[PDB]
Amino acid sequence: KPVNVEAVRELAASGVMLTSDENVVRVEMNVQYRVTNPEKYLYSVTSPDDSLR
Amino acid sequence: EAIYNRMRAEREAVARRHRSQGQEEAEKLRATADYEVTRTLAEAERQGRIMRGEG
Repeated sequence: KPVNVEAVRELAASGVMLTSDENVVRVEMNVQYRVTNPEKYLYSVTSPDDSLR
Repeated sequence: EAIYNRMRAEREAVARRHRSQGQEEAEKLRATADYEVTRTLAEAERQGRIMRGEG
């Protein structure tokens, strides 16, 4: 089973959020991650990318 | 919708405050300009009255 260790993977998480002072903000975020020790990536959690999202 | 209305209203409050301050300053400036105009006209009328009295 091949795992793309070296490539940098990207993830986008956005949503309408509630602030502390009862206010509402439209917020987006980007997260860039790598994968190491592929045995953990393959035999720990089903669909690790979705879990990370 | 209630939250959106609350935020929109609290921003419109600041907008209204700025506009009201501007209008109040404008009114004060107009009032003092009118006072200066009246003062100049009254002084000129007084000088004219003195001159007519001499005549």
